[PDB]
Amino acid sequence: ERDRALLEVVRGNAASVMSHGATATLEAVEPTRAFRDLGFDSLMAVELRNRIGAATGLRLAPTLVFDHPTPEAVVRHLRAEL
Amino acid sequence: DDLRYKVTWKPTAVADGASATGTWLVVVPESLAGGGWPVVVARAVDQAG
Amino acid sequence: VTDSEKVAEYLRRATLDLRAARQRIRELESEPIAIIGMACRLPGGVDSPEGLWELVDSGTDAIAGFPLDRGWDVEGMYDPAPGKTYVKEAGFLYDAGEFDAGFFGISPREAVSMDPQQRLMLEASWEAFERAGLDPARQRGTATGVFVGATATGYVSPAAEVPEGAEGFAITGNMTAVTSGRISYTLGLQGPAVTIDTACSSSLVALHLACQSLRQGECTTALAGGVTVMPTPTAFTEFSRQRGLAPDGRCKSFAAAADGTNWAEGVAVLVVERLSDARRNGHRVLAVVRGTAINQDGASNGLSAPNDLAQERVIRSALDNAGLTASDVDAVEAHGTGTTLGDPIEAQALLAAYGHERPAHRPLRVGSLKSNIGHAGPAAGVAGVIKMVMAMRHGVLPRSLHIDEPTPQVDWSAVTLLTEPVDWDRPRRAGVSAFGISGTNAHVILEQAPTQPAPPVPAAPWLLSAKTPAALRAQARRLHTHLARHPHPDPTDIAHALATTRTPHEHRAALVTDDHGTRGPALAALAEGAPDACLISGTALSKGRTVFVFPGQGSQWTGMGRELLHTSPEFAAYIAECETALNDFVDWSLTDVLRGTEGAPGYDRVDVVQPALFAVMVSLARLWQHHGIHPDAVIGHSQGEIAAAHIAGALSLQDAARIVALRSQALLPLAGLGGMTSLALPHDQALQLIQPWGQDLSIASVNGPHSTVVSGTTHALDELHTTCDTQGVRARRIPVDYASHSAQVESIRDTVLQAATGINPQPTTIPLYSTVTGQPIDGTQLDADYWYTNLRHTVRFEETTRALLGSGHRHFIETTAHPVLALALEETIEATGSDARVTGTLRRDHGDLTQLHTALATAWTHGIDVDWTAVLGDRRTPFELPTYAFQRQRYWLEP
Ligand SMILES: *P(=O)(O)OCC(C)(C)[C@@H](O)C(=O)NCCC(=O)NCCS
Repeated sequence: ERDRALLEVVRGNAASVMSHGATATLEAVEPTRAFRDLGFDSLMAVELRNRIGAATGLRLAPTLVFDHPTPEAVVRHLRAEL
Repeated sequence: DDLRYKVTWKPTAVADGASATGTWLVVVPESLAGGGWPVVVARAVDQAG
Repeated sequence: VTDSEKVAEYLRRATLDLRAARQRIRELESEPIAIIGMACRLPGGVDSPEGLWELVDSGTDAIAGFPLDRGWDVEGMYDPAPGKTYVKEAGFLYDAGEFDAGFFGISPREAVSMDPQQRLMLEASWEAFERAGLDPARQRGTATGVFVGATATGYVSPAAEVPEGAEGFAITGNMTAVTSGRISYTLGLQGPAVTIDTACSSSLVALHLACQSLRQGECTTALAGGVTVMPTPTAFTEFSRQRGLAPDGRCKSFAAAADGTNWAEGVAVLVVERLSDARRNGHRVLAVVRGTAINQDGASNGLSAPNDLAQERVIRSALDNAGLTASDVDAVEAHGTGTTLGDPIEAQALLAAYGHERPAHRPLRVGSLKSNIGHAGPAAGVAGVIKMVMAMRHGVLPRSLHIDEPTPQVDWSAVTLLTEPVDWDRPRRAGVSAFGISGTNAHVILEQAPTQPAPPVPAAPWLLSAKTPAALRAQARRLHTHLARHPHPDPTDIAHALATTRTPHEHRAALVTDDHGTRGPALAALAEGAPDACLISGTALSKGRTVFVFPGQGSQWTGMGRELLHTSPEFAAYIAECETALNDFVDWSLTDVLRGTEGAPGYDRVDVVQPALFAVMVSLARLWQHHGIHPDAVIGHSQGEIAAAHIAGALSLQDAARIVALRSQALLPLAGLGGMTSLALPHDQALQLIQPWGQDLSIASVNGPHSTVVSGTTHALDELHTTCDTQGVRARRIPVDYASHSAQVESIRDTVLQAATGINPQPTTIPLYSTVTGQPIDGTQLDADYWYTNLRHTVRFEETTRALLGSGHRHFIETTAHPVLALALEETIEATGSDARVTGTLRRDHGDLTQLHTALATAWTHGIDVDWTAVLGDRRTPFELPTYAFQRQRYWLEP
């Protein structure tokens, strides 16, 4: 159950960062699509880093969006050191 | 002025549209007979599928 | 040899090299460039170049009121003085805020922060590539240039403390250089990405630079384009202080009623390359840019003023660059701004340059696209060239609007305006001018493209794909509408164009039928999403290794491979090779058995069916490989493993034929002693169910988690069948008179060892998975004892399939004449919760090319790469398919 919750948190944070404001793009973050294929840059990469670290209370590297390009890879990485 | 309104006509882009499906029932006044709009729109739905 | 004949050969070599070098010079300076594609979005509902042509030919005036969704205070900013404007209508792209962010990978955050110039330009470039017969996804890594004529119209307003929403992206999203850079970044192009700032001349200058870059070999292809959008109405307010805009907003080009110039938006792009490269690559040439020229005026009466001398000089330079006399061209797409100051100067320049020695019955026909859509701005010249291109294609010059009378400021008494449309010995040529306000005059000359079969493959699949299902439905509807307006297109050409010249996206669908009466309804049912018989749909997998599966018996039916023998020559050749291999170890020919020749044995006999199954399976697998589906693994089932052992390369054709033939011949005496029965239960349940019968019965094969075949003596088999009927278990007796994978085979054990004698096993080229051991097996280990164990020990198909799925394999292609193990494979796949997709090659009473192409299309829809060149052809006639159906969303910045 932990993996599903972590994937949900990552999807929510990625959708919030990906949107300028305010559902269509929430489902656009599937576990297989690479973050770079979603058009993520250094700025949104560090924003996801800060958001995920605040959610999990864990200091992550500043490139945790292309070292693990899929959201599922990010979930695996989070579950590793947690 | 917090309760003032009016109606306007916003221009919009010509939509791509779609194809006419099945049968469409066109009803016309007989006074017009075969003049302008009826024949032309009948043809338009004809080539629209 | 004499001295004369000796020096003659040296002279011949020297003059041949001289001709080669001179031709090199000619193609290195005066090379004709080919317009292989184009794409424009201009005001008036125009979305394609055909939209532009039907707009301009019909004489439609595409000027309407100001947009209301852009936040402008349109009711307040109109005043027919201090900071207002006296025009309430111009050419606008009301869908300029519409952009498919997801398709290009762009985020909504970046998209709204990004300039609509870039947003329009990306889609225009993608459509321009698609309309050229090129797959943009295949352009990645090529030395393709990008030359965009754009300008910083101002969408984020860097001088005004850029908004909080577009924070961080107001450099990347708004630098004019990034307008050209983003095309190459998204498409992966390698040629230079240069944006040009030249006001009302940037796009034609970009075309010039692209031509020079291609002539020097710096690029293979190039994108020459321009874009203009109006985030704010300042362009109307600043130009309203001076009476430069027309009072009503109509650009009365070269007319006596010329009183101003209304601005307009629009994007317009061309995909171009060298004419020789286009001919070599077999791209369709729309037109030929022969020459180009650019210069300045400098000594103009004011900075923002024209100069007839400079315009004449650039026109003459462009003519000389193309090596064409002035009388060669019979049309000009003049700038035609509509200004009182600009029009007489431009008309005088055109009259002095072009019309001075023309015949007395072929005046130069001058027109302007600005009369229809207004002044496009940066994208003016690259839209005018599109207009002239379609004028040459359709052989008719469209009329230029709002010319009540030719303007009296110039002495026309050589050159005439296009008041009404005019129709058209020598190739058609036409000039285009993009004179700018910064003094940078530009001019290009275009020429009509020079004048440029195979048998139709039956049941050619029609392939469609899109990023999302809604986009796929839109693609289907667009294709249906396009095909409706076409007089009897060739279906194989459409199949080739769809398969090769369009990207394979995620959500895919296919139409496989051999009659031109069902494709239309199938396209419709795809459009509204209803199902159809000849329609296939699926979601392609991003990654996954391919498997070939070779079941044992059961996948037989009379006439299998008969149609393929005539229709498919590759299958015929493979069957012939199998027959030649089999002839020495059997007393009949494979072709007679398959074709049902008189006197040949039927499939009832065990010794003839198994070699026939082996040959058919091997030929089908080799046909799959010939079509480009190279397996990453192979798995078998009893005798099928022998066929797998051939495809893996461990066993030669002769050795596999020997093994299968002698094994079946040694299995002949077992006929009538026992048989098999397939019951749907777990392995443990079947095992404990066979306990009372003991050694009489045994687990023949564990096909799946709820499908097991038990073999044994006929009496015990009937007893177990009665017991299952009492217990209500769906037990089915297979049509076989021989109890393989049972103790009875021990009676023939030594003979089996004779069957495999003399073979020469080799290591596997493709990883082969043994169903006996349950994991990969070395190729050299396939010895006689292994084959005896295969005939004797229980098949463990379920375990090896689970292991193979554990190894990342995701596609299971059954190379049978009819699927027999697809049920068990799908049962295992859903049991283990994997996303693997199973497919088969042929089906019962279905073995023609239509079923083969159906299987291939199903495999492609599941995501397996297929070499459609082999299936369809190397090169068919080009076909103009509709571009991608983008699913756009509004993206605009609010204050
Ligand atoms: P992230 O890597 O996407 O962004 C971080 C960065 C702003 C440091 C990066 O975009 C960057 O500047 N990379 C180097 C670019 C460069 O060296 N020259 C371009 C002209 S300054």
